[PDB]
Amino acid sequence: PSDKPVAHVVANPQAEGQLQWLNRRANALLANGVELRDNQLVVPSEGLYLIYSQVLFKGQGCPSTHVLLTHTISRIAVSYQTKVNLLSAIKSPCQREKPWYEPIYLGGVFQLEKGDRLSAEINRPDYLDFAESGQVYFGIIAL
Amino acid sequence: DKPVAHVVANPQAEGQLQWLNRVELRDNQLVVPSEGLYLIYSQVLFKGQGCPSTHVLLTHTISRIAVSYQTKVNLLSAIKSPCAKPWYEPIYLGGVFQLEKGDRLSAEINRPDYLDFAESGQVYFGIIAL
Amino acid sequence: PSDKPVAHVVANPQAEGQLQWLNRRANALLANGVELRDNQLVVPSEGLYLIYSQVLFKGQGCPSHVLLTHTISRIAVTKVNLLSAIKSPCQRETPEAKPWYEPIYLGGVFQLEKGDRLSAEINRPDYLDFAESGQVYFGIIAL
Ligand SMILES: O=C1NC[C@@H]2CN(c3ncc(-c4ccc5nc6n(c5n4)[C@@H]4CN(Cc5ccccc54)C6)cn3)CCN12
Repeated sequence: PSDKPVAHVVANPQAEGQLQWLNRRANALLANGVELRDNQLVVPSEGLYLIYSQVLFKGQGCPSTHVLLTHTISRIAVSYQTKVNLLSAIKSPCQREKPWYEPIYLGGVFQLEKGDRLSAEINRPDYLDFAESGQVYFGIIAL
Repeated sequence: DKPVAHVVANPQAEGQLQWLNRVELRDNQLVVPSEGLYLIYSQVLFKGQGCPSTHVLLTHTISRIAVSYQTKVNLLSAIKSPCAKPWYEPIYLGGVFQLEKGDRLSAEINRPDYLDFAESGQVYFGIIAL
Repeated sequence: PSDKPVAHVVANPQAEGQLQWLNRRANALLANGVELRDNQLVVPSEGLYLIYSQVLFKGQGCPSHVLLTHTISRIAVTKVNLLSAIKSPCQRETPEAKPWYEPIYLGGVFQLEKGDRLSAEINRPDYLDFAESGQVYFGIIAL
């Protein structure tokens, strides 16, 4: 077996106007020290980690406004109070004004320390999509 | 020491997403050889000559067929809407999953008619035991 | 633990009119042999690597034919193009200039040799976006 800290949390299809992460679901886990505290993954030990996250946005008809969709994975060091962007993307789904779909996939390898908190956050949770399993997730893998 | 797999799409097998190896590849699916944590990853590239009048949806999904629960369950999935000039749309999936010995894994798309076999190093699917 | 070569370099927000990669920054790294020489990642050993890169373009409106390119190339010790994308953000010209956003992600698995130099390059660095960290990056992961 592997003693490697790993985590794969999935979005709750019933957290009104927010992106709430869960481990107590099928095909989602927290293992070898990784904790999910206040919607954030707590790094159990210093090392290199693969951080990833995907969100799927969907909008029934192109809204009557230019819409900005952001997805950001942040790092809050043990002492820090707020985010420090690790990976971030911003997409404009609506050029003009049929349902649109926009997935955002962030991933990279980062050096993390003992007790750092990682958060995957979006600006528009009103456009999230949970109509199918495995479309919205956040995870980490120690190398 | 640790089971690994990296299969690529067959360019010469047009109209379907068929995987080719260099873990077993049985009936277009990766068979997990032992219980453990695995990194599952995949990428597909779509391409189309302009936009048709009938709306289009492009999906890519990695599924699991558990040794107790014989039904396909979604592990990772994404959906993109690409719509007289051509377009290109990649979809990439990856995550860490606890798998059991004998689990079948299948990366699948809905529209193989829009696949881009032209990009070799871009249509792939693999697993890495941690 | 992991002896596998990994790299995650980020664009310098200060560097005007160019896409300059940095490792000497917080939440950016070079590990297990990967070097950053003359804006290029030097592959330390033969093997299969995941090559990933993201750039974010932003422009204040659509004036009267923009082409935005992003390309990853390998220079052997034999110059080759690995991944490339070209986007036209203004597929309609604003006749109130609303800002457009165009992210380009390139990624693939490639067999590389020891001493290969990898470069992630764009044609229009005047449209780059440095409003927040984590938006522009280039990295490799040995498999
Ligand atoms: O603990 C250990 N030890 C062994 C294993 C190695 N290792 C590892 N291997 C392969 C890959 C990879 C290979 C091919 C992909 N194709 C995509 N991915 C792959 N990961 C995703 C998802 N997507 C984009 C992307 C971008 C950046 C990072 C990820 C990814 C497509 C990522 N990590 C680091 C962790 N490990």
